[PDB]
Amino acid sequence: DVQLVESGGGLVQPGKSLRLSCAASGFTFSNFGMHWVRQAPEMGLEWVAYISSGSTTKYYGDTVKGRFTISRDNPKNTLYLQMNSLRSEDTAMYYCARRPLYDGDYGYPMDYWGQGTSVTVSSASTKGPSVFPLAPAALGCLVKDYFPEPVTVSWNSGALTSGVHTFPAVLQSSGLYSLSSVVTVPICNVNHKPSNTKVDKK
Amino acid sequence: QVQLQESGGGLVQAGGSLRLSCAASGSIFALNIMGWYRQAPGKQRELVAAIHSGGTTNYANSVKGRFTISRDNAANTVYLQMNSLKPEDTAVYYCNVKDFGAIVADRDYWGQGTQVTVSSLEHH
Amino acid sequence: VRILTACFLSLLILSTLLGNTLVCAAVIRFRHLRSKVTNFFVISLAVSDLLVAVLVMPWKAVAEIAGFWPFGSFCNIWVAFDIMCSTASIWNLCVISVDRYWAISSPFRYERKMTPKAAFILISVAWTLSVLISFIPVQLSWHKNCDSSLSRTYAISSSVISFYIPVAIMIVTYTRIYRIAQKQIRRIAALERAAVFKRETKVLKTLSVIMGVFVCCWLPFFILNCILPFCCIDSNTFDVFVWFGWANSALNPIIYAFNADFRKAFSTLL
Amino acid sequence: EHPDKLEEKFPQVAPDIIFWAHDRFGGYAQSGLLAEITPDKAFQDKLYPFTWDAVRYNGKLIAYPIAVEALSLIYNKDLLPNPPKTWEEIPALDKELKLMFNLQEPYFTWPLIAADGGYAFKYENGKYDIKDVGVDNAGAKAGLTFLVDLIKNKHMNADTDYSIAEAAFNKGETAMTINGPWAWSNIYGVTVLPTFKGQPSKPFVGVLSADPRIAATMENAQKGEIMPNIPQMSAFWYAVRTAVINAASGRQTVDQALAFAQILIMPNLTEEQRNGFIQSLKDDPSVSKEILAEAKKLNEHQAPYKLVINGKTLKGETTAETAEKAFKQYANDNGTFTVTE
Amino acid sequence: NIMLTQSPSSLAVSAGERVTMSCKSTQSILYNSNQKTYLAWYQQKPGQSPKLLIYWASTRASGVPDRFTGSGSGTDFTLTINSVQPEDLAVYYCHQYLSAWTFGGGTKLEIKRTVAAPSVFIFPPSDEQLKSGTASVVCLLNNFYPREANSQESVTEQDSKDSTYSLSSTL
Ligand SMILES: Cc1cc(Oc2nccc3occc23)ccc1-c1c(C)ncc2nccn12
Repeated sequence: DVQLVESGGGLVQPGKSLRLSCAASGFTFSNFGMHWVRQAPEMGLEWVAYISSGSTTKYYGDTVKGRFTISRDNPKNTLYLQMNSLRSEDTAMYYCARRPLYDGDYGYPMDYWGQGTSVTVSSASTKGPSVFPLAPAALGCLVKDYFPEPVTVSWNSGALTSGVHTFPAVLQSSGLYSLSSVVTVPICNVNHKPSNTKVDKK
Repeated sequence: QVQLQESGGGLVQAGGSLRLSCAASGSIFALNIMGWYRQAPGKQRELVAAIHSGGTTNYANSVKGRFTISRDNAANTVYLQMNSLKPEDTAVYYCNVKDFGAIVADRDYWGQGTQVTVSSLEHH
Repeated sequence: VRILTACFLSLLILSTLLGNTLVCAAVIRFRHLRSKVTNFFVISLAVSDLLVAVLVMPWKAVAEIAGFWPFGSFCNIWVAFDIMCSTASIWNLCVISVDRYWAISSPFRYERKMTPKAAFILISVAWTLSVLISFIPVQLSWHKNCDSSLSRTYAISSSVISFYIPVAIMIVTYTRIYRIAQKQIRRIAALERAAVFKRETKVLKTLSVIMGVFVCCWLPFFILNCILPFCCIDSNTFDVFVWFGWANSALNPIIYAFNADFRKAFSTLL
Repeated sequence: EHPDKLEEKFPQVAPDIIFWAHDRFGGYAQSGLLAEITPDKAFQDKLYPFTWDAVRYNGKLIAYPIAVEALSLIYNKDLLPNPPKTWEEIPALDKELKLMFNLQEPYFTWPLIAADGGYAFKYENGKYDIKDVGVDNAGAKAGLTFLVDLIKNKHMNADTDYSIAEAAFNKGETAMTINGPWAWSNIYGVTVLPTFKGQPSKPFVGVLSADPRIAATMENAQKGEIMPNIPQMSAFWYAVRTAVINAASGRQTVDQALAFAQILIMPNLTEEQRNGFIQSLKDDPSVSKEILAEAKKLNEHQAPYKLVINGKTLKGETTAETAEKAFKQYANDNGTFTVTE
Repeated sequence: NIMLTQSPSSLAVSAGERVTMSCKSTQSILYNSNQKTYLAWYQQKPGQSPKLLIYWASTRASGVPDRFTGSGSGTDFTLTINSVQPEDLAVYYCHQYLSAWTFGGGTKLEIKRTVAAPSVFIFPPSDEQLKSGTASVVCLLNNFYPREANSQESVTEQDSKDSTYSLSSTL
């Protein structure tokens, strides 16, 4: 089946540049055009850029034209988005999506979407997550002291799925974020890519 | 009063051409400027082209060369030829007539504009 | 006969104040009338006229009614304000004419060069010149019942700086505008006669109603102001002729602020 | 047989053997109308090499050259003893008696246009540059404006053709004309074309493929250039032709004619876009430069340190004193450098 | 750059109840060459990418349940679900792909159910947290259907398996 995986997202300061990449597998990437679309709570889905099959025509949004540049390497089936003069408004989750062939005759819009990569534009410095275990039946783990949003937690390395609750992070008074992962049983691992941390909570 | 009736708007494929027209019925002073502005949903109205009675023409830096403005010297009918239309060109195109009848001021006549849409679909 | 003159002066002052207030309200209330840069001068004129109807006309009216000048130690500042307002109004008319000329001759360059900053700088220069030509000579006793006439040198200098140079500028401006209008109208007429005056008549009628009125209002006052110092004429005729210069302040907005836009504003406001 | 408009009848029909200038054969080879005949060394050795180079296309021989032909100024000794050497001197001599050639075909008038430096499909680095069309340069502009001025000054008719020019020259009416070797059999003296603004006239050399006069012909040829063998020629000439029809007859100005020519040259532009650009150029010649720039632009578009913790409860990894103190602070806040507990 | 609007911002309906949502376009998106309308609907679940449900506003995509039905024309379109399933708890986005691509605001759909009482738990601060100086207790309320139950709170998104929220509060 079609597979699209994005990468390159992380922490960047205002004004710097970032090169997001996307790998495609399972289809003739050379034949299909690509779209970069960003989503954020304050603006929702918003088409960012589009590149054609042969890179002949390239389209950009009304607010991103000139600052962002889309490109593609077909000999290796890869898509690239260079973002320059990044601003606070550019923080969002970016997804790549293929364009079905000849939509004017078949009408199939962008069908397959990737996993998406988060990009945060802020001057705040990166910080590693601090875990605190809370035992009681149910046990929890409170993760704090982390500014970047891209954090995840998994209990027993994904041994069980039912009975887990990961509360969304909220803006702490100190400008950082904090979340809580609680499991109701009848030792978790936290990963933070912006800081490259993988910590076992217990 | 001066009535501006526009026509020629419609749906066109990217890269195509379209000839919009606007006829002005009414007494207009010899010194007058006929122009075309464009307004997009959410954005502001910006100038596209303009032409003075003397024959001088003016275009924006973003549409210079792609769009051409002309006028019938005998009928005051203004034509706008658009070529190599791009998706971002979809907007309501308003014809504006600035009349300098009163030398101490100027009166603006509008024609409610006409919709123009550029498609980005692919075929074959 | 004095009661009739007093009533006429009061009616003129009230009409001037009402016109200025209506213009200022129509300007500051709506936003479509303030978008144009040229309007920044129109109000700048109205404001000036307002001062004439406040700090110039009422004092002289009450003085003529009383027959003398009761406001002791006040004639100097009064003459200062009078000269300031007169010079400001004349230079506002001049800059308005220059702006209309620049817009009619080269509208493409006008829309890009005549920014609000330029209009503000011009209004500044105008008011600063009016203040410098008015207060600096009066406070320093350079102009030397308050019936004393101005000195020859100062009278000539002020008349030249305030009236004659703006007069020549407006003359050349309106002449070039009329020539451009004639050229275009005659091109249209030639095209018509080749395919198969009233426009030039209207243009000339408007230019007359403007320039001839401004002249009949202000010119004789300055002619007398230049003649009397070198003298011959009674003060009654001088006052009768200078009252026209102040009535011009009220007549101005009737011509410069009475177009379709101002008409619609006054209709939708009241 | 020799049907009229043979160059225009051959494509729609495709005769067994066709004799015509090589500039057309190229186009015939683009669609596959001419058969790839295998030549032999015996025929190549007996013929000149420059003719083979001219008829060469894509490294393969199409047909066998026949003869080389170039335009020359044919003047009658009975009218003038010496022929003019400069074009600027032609308008004078004329008004002293009262030049006339084919104004319909663009091949006879192209030398005048290219005299001042007009060129098309510049041959650089051993190859033709299709995108580089310099028919709107100052040289072609000067040539075409001089041509239209001579036409307006009552020197050459706007409807004359080869037949009328020949009938007038044979009858002794015209003083001189511009004709090639094909006119010698029917018809004096022949010389090189006059110079224009100091530069020599650059006429095209027509090599057909399946003495003082020859000297003048070879001089005119070497002073010129051989026609390109690219398929686009069939269009180029047509465009030029239109310009002439739009320039000699006085239907439009020189700038408009050159703009129409440039637009017609571009093959990638569709019919709708072509008509749109034509209309935009008609109603507004002031911005013709930007229109041509945008057309050329669109032409190329449609072209086919690290920390490791091993505590009893908190274990893992995360990311030199400046970094060591930061790592220590991080470890304290949580409760290759490795730390154990 | 055509703009789309979705009147229903956030609404909640019971399981199996027929729900409908409207969409308003600023101009017609009808294509003359094929006479088809170029509008589509995407479904984005919490923590997942959008999924194409209906395209052309009349044709349903492969693998999509039949309960989803798209109708309308011109500038007014409608998406109806005859029997909303608990797994259908996601965000619905309108998309136009005739002119430059643009997306709407989105319609948040929630599933109503019976009032389930919350399971309450309390966790004092551990020694590791008190070492740094933090002594904030953690209160947790699981399976609370009503969303409303120096302190900060955090609520989980409505799960697609039980439709009950969960709240956490810290000092
Ligand atoms: C005669 C005069 C002339 C003045 O100069 C100007 N006045 C108006 C406009 C001007 O523009 C440029 C100079 C200038 C100022 C004041 C007076 C005056 C005085 C001194 N006393 C009594 C009186 N009654 C009516 C007028 N006056």
